[PDB]
Amino acid sequence: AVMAGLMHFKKPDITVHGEQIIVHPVNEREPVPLGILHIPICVTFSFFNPQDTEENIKGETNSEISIIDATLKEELLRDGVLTVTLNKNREVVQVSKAGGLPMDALTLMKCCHEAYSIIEKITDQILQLLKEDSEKRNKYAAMLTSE
Amino acid sequence: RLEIYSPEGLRLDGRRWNELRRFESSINTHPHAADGSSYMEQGNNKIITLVKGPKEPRLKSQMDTSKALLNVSVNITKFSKFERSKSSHKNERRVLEIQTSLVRMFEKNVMLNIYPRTVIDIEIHVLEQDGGIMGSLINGITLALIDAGISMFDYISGISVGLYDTTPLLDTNSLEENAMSTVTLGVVGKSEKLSLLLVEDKIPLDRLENVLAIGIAGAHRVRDLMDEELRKHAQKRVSNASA
Amino acid sequence: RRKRLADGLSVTQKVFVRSRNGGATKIVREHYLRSDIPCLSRSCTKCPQIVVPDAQNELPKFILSDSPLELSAPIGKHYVVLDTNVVLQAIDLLENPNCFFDVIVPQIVLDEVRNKSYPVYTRLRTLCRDSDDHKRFIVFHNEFSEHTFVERLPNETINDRNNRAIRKTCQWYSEHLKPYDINVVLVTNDRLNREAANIITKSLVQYIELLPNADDIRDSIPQDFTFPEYYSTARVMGGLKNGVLYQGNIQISEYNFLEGSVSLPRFSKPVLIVGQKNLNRAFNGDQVIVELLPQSEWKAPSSIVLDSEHFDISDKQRRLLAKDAMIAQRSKKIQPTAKVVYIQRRSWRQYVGQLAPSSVDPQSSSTQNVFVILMDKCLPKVRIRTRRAAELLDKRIVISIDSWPTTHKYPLGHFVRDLGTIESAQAETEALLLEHDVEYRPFSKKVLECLPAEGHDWKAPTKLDDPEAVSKDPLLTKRKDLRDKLICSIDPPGCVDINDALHAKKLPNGNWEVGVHIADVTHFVKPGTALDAEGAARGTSVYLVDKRIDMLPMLLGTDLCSLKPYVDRFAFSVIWELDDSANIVNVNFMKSVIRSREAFSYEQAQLRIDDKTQNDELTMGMRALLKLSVKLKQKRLEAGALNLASPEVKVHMDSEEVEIKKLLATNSLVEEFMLLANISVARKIYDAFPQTAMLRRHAAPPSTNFEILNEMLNTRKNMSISLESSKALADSLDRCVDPEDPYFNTLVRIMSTRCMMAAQYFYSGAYSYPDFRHYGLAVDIYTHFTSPIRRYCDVVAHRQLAGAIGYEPLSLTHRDKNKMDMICRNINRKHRNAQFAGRASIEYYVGQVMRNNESTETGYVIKVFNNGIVVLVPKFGVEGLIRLDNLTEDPNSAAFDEVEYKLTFVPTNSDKPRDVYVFDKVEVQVRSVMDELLLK
RNA sequence: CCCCCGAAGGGGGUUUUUUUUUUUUA
Ligand code: NA
Ligand code: NA
Ligand code: NA
Ligand SMILES: [Zn+2]
Repeated sequence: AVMAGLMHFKKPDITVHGEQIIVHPVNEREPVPLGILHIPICVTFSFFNPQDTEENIKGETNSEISIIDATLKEELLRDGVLTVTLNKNREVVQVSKAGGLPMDALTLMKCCHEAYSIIEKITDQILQLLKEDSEKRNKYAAMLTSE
Repeated sequence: RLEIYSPEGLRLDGRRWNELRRFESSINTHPHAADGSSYMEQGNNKIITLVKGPKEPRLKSQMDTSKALLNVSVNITKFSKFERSKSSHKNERRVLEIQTSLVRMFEKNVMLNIYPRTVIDIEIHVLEQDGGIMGSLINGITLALIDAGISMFDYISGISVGLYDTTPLLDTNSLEENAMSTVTLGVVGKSEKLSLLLVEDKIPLDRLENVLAIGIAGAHRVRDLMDEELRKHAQKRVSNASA
Repeated sequence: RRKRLADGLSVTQKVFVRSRNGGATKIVREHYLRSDIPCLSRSCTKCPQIVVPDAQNELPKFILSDSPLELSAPIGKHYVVLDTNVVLQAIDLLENPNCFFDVIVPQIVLDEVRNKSYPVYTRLRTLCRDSDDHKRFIVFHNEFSEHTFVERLPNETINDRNNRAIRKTCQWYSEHLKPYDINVVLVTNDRLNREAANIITKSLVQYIELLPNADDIRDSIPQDFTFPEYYSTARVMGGLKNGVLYQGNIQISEYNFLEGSVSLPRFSKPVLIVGQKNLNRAFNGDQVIVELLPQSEWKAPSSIVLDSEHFDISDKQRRLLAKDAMIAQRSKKIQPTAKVVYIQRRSWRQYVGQLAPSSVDPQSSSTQNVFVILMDKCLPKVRIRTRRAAELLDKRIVISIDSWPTTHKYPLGHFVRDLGTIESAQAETEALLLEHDVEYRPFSKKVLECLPAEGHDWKAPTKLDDPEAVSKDPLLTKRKDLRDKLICSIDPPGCVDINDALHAKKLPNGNWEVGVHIADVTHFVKPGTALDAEGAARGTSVYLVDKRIDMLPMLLGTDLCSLKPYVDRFAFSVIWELDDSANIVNVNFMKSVIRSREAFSYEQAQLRIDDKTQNDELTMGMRALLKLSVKLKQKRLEAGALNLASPEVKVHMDSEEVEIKKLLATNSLVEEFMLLANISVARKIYDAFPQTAMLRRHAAPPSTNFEILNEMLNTRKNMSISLESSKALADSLDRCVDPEDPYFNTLVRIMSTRCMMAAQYFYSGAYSYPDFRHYGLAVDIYTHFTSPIRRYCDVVAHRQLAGAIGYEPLSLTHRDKNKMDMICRNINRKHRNAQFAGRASIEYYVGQVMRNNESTETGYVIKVFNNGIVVLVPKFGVEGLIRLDNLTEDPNSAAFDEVEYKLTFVPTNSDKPRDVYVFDKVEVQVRSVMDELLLK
């Protein structure tokens, strides 16, 4: 929501004469968008322990279950939670595993990569929907200039 | 800009890429102030950790009939850095995030369920700071909790690893933490399983796994150190108590 | 106190006090001591065992020679331990191939040198990095070794501690290498040691004299006229805070080395600085601080040609003097002047020159003082001490400038290297490349290892679905197959590296499909690699008249990346859908695989196009591209473009000529689509990365550069140019036509372009969007994309275009503004230097041809002075300076009319008054005598 | 369900600053 909003947002054009600035309503000058450098997207993995805690701490054959984008019913019953933020530059923007059920490192890595697979789709979707919005706005203007 | 990593493979402090800072710990340092306690030095990091409990809940709220309540208080003193901070840190969102992180870390390690209707208060004072402070907090908590005789499944070793270009640097100090992205790890015992995984700045995905690899290893060493202290402190205070 | 640790390790606490401006802050750090620091000697047996691998799992190479240079007793088997000062003063001798073969560089020395001079530190690090059989430089971390680490005593300055640390380093070295008998010589100039319980301590000159080849290198070491001494730091900063003084970089006049100027922010024109004293030992390009002179000493811009060879109070009133300076700068002939009072920064690179015959004495066997005349005619002559004067007499040499005291009329310097006899191809070429700091050394093996292991045996995969080829390259699936396209390349006859290739085919829409295909260099060069580093350092390929200095190794440029015909080659392809009016209705950017059907020359392509017997589909596509290019160019002309093709001249005598490129329609054909490509790519990559897009802009010039020229014009030709808009200047240029001389117009366009500002590379975040505009091309945005083999800008733009289309995630190094800033400044400097080098080489060679072969050429007087004229031979695009002595006998009688731009003189060969105006068509001839361009 | 009694009753779940434009190019 925050990213799509920031990319959709436009501040009014302005110009500056020393001490003073001149701010414009839409009729005066067109608004200009903000400077977006990259598009960070978060994916949240939920971890469930199917067996006992003893198996998690000192047991082989890790049975720890991981799911993506848990519902409220799932979120209320989870034993662990990881949030990974990535962008289309294959950058790990951030990672947060603030405690919870101990998970094997390799599993967490796999989570990161699958998350990337998802943020590709989501990013392309955001860009697409944005451009469609702008195009529809333009075509509306074209419908307004001539009845 | 300066040689964070020289071609010779040395750092500013004179360490190599895979070497921990000086790590020393002391147990039962405040017997009159808390049930468990630890004083810890990691590099220039100096931390006092106090564990009070298990004890009767202050309020007759905050009482859980099935398990103990675990609270963590992190006091970052104004004199921990070179430049004194005119502002307190106690209610900063960073500190709250750290506190909740440590709590949710040791909720899954400490057997709270065998201490129902009790409260375990963890009181931490960071006397001196020099980067990698999160892992230090983790280690201090582990030591102090073990000193308190409070049951837990295993050690939790905290460590930090920076990423300079292609090469990862183990246990970063303050200068290294700046001008570099760092990963903090909370590793359970000798396992490969992570209690904590913290990345707060941008890192190339394809190089993240490698950073973890050394990190875990480092953490293991840290465990071996903490362990090594405890046993000694045990061996000393179980022999002298005899006769 | 220090603590011992687990594995031969230790720790202490380095405590000190940092003094940031206006404050005090005590700093505490942990200093670890070690027992595994290698001496890096091939003779040592103990150290290779205790050594440990780095982060790459690598055991540091022991490179110091088992048998070093051996001297006379009490010195045998010696290594050299340097001091900071010795490095700072003799850095250029430390680089000399025939001395200092085995040198130990202590860590603390490295740090000191770094603190006092970063470039010298970079050169020293370069020495330690490129160590081989010829030269061996190592770095020893004496500070991290417990064996050598000394701790600071109370009440002792940092210097004593540093030198005691170097001393302890030398001591440990002697004690460590003595079982083999390797001694160490601490070379220093600072009176370090009062006899204590030792080490060989010799100064620089002393160590030089103990050498076998002393006479060769003895003079490669730094050593009532009175300049006003520079102001103090407190005085100049105080003067800057009060607005009394002004800082900026000084540019010396092109034809007068004693007239300079400084660009100032609020001043309309750059403030003049005239005379030796006012210049005050400043050099061209130096960053200086200047003070405004009284109106009493304001001067008109000099009309004199002067060479180093031909040259023997109240504050309020000061700022109001700045006011008067501005207001007189706008409207007065006599411009306000200034004087330099402090040098903030100094170029002082190595300078190529030649000894002046006047100052030498062949008879004298003893050391003597001689003068060297530098190639750069904006610089003074330098004083050198030597005994090899009679040997260096007619040889191009390299010198270094050490200092310029107030007592000396000229700067003091020392000899560095002999490049060869004058008028030697090798000597003049190397001198030329050195004068413009062009890297011409061969690529290192670390670079050659970045090349594909296949080599020339590299092939583009036949089928792209090949599980093997995709196993080696996943991104290959996005690569589009355009091998069905009839693609051809058009280039000069001497061409070897093909960057561009074009195609055109008709669409059922009635529209045109036009493909511009560029060498996919990105696929071979990767960020971080040594190849990309050397390719980044070399901003572009430098093109001399005989030789070409490549940016990338040949294998890439001559073969793998080049769009050679008849073979499959990878490319980055810009495909267009055009209207018949050549308006863009569609555009796509795809990485592709192609196969060029033909590699045409310009006149080959033109011939084939005009040839009506050939009607093959390829030829049809070429004709299409032609007419489309014509339409594009018309649209750009109406847009207000100011494009001007300069004469391209190359030679190739090939044994023991001056071929001239002709103007053909195919030139336009290629040019227009290259432009289109660069534009589209610019827009796309800017849309992708709006902050770090690799772009190229051309700023609009102030009216000054132009109305000196305009002044000349309507003074003599009764013509003018409008500077209001690009199109204004364009059509006002179209107005400028002489009836009896059809070529004059193009000349006007040449000088006009010379008035314009320099174009520059930049990342998009550094400027606002309306500053992206390219004033010359009359477009809002532009970059370079079409030539990645020979420019690094195209490489960056290629990577960013790859990132734009989702083919591959853009490198971090092109997403960080600082690194890109460094890159842009570097490629700007390298581009400019390449241009200068090219022009210089052309001038030299053309001069040599006109001299060897008695030849008459046409020329145009483009500048007039009272003691010389500067003419332009147009067919070479070459300008030259004719001196009055040379131009005429009896120069004292000659008259200079500044308003009419006229020089009246009597020609030497036989007399009759001759008036020479600016813009005059003259006949030029070349004969070279000494004590040279000439007028026919 | 634990607690007594004896053979059922009573009580209890916890309210950082290491120091001259452009294009193709041997
Ligand atoms: Na652990
Ligand atoms: Na280790
Ligand atoms: Na080569
Ligand atoms: Zn040794």
